[PDB]
Amino acid sequence: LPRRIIKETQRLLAEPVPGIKAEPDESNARYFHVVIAGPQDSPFEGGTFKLELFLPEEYPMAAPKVRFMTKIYHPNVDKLGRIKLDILADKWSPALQIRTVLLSIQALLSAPNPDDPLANDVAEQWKTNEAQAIETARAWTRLYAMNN
Amino acid sequence: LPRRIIKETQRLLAEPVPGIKAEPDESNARYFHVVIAGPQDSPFEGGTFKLELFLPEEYPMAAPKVRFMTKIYHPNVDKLGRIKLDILADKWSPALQIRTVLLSIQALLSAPNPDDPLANDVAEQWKTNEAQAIETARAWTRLYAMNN
Amino acid sequence: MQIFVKTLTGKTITLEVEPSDTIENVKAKIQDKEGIPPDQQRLIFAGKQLEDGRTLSDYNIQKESTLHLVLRLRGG
Amino acid sequence: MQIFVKTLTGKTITLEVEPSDTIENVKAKIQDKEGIPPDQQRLIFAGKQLEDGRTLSDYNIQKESTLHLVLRLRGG
Amino acid sequence: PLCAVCGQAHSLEENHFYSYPEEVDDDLICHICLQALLDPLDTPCGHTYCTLCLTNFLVEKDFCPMDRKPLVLQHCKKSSILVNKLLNKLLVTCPFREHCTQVLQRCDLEHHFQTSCKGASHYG
Amino acid sequence: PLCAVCGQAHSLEENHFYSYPEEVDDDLICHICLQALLDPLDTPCGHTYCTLCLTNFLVEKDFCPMDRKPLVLQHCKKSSILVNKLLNKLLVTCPFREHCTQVLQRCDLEHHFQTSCKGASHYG
Ligand SMILES: [Zn+2]
Ligand SMILES: [Zn+2]
Ligand SMILES: [Zn+2]
Ligand SMILES: [Zn+2]
Ligand SMILES: [Zn+2]
Ligand SMILES: [Zn+2]
Repeated sequence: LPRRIIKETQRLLAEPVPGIKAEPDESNARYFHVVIAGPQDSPFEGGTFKLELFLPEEYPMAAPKVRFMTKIYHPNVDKLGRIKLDILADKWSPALQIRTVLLSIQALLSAPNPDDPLANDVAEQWKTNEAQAIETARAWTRLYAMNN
Repeated sequence: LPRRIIKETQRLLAEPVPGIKAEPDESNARYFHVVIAGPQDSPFEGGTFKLELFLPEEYPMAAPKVRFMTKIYHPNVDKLGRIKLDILADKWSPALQIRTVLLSIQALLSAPNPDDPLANDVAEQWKTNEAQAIETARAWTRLYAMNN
Repeated sequence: MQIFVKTLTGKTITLEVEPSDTIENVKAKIQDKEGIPPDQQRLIFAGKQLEDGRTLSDYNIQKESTLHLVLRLRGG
Repeated sequence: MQIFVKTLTGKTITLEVEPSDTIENVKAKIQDKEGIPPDQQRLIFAGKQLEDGRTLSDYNIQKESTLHLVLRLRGG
Repeated sequence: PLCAVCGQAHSLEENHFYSYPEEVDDDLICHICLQALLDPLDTPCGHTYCTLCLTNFLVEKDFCPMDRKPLVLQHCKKSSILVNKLLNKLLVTCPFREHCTQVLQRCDLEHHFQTSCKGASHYG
Repeated sequence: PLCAVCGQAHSLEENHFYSYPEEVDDDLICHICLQALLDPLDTPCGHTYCTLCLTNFLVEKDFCPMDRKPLVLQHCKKSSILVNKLLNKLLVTCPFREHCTQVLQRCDLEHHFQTSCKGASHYG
């Protein structure tokens, strides 16, 4: 289990990021149970958004795989909870770490860009009706994100 | 008084060199009252050899000027107590410091090279009669180096 | 005042700033420290992506706050 | 055993050696540490210039001793 | 399958493996492997990476993973003597802890094994 | 006759002049001026010197004063970002001690003068 992985993992558990809980998994360590906070001033406010994050066996030459588990009404997330973020694909570097990926996903909840691949008729709703998209997102946050 | 000079001066008074006492002068700081120990296994054994050392106003682009004050029977020292050592002339570098110069002069008492320009009929005595040169040196050490 | 910027690894650093410093000002101060140019820098605070035109005043980033640094991003 | 070598500036560096290490051996160990080749190194000890063929044994340079380093020399 | 230089086990294609009892400065940590630098290569770009870490990256990519600048491995050079020293004098502890219990400077470890190590004498 | 960057007095042809309350590492001390490096130039040789210190030496000599290697100033380059950082984050104290009483990182001093210095505001 490459030493880098281990060092990153400990510099998360020791040095947390606020509103971002990330522990490793017991079954297999290359695999993290992430939980991101619905950010300030976003329609996702006060939501418990659970994520699964996984390190492929070419980490860090290749980027991590990250997927939402909690359903959320957002252009750059899809049906099965995968995300469109360039630091997870187009512009990744071993410079970046787990924590950077997790901070940029948090940033994405505060800046939902309707320029997705087609982001459903959800990005189409965001670009043609921001009012009711903010609303719906606030509903999926309440009705799927409040662990309560 | 260039900062380098100051830093060297303190890294002498704090970090001395054994059998080599070197204080700066009160009248003018560019000017040190040095005292070198007659080394082990040399004919100069147990002599108090006083030196004067002076930093020209192009230190350290140019080397220090060094002169024995105590009279000593040695090829590479002369009548007026000046020394033939390359680190004081031919192969000097600002790499070197006061301490290095002082250690090499100490080294020279333990390695008197009769190859001088001439070194009197003293180098001529060293090369043609080492026995009696060792002797005479031992005498100038006793009869001019024992502060008494 | 002074703020904190958590950089790539985690080695936290401090910046001398005052409330009306723009985020463009802060991203040249992190170029002085970490040798990263302001064009491949994005600053996160409370989950919100801090915009380059706006000030530290505009997000209430007061004394003792900790901004986070990531190496360029684009979502979508 | 171990000895000390006071290098150019004032710094002391420790060397892992044993009594029959030659002065030629010691001058490759100071090349590892300070990046100076053995040909422009001279070692002083008790005022005596330490010769390259002879050992640490030959000058009684025992445990805890401090050799001094100068950057090449020539008298005359 | 145990390594001559560092006393750990790793393949000929992996970096050496040390155990720093004191905290290493982050500016000396290679960005690729989050460890203290080994055999540091400065890039033309101006960054610094472990030799094998950068060479491997450049097997199938071609940029300074730090500012996406195009980077031919060929153009990189060994770092300043200054850098190397700062690294060489970092303290490591002996790999063979349940035998020998010695703290020492990284550079000296290889030799510490051949002179004064009951662990490396015993091998394991 | 007082300097904009460092708050001391020196001529345009002299290095800047800082006051380090904490001990600087010797490997970061330029061999020519026994001070912490400023604007460090790595030589091809592999050594590192302050820009002005080396350029001046090479006005009238032509070698790395460390191993007498022939050295054209032209061939030297600025040091790794690593080096520069290590230096930039060294603590200095404010030159204007009898107005302002501030410790801070070397790089930030120039700006500390324009933002929050009663001494540099007053000038002297
Ligand atoms: Zn190894
Ligand atoms: Zn590495
Ligand atoms: Zn051991
Ligand atoms: Zn200045
Ligand atoms: Zn200098
Ligand atoms: Zn001030």
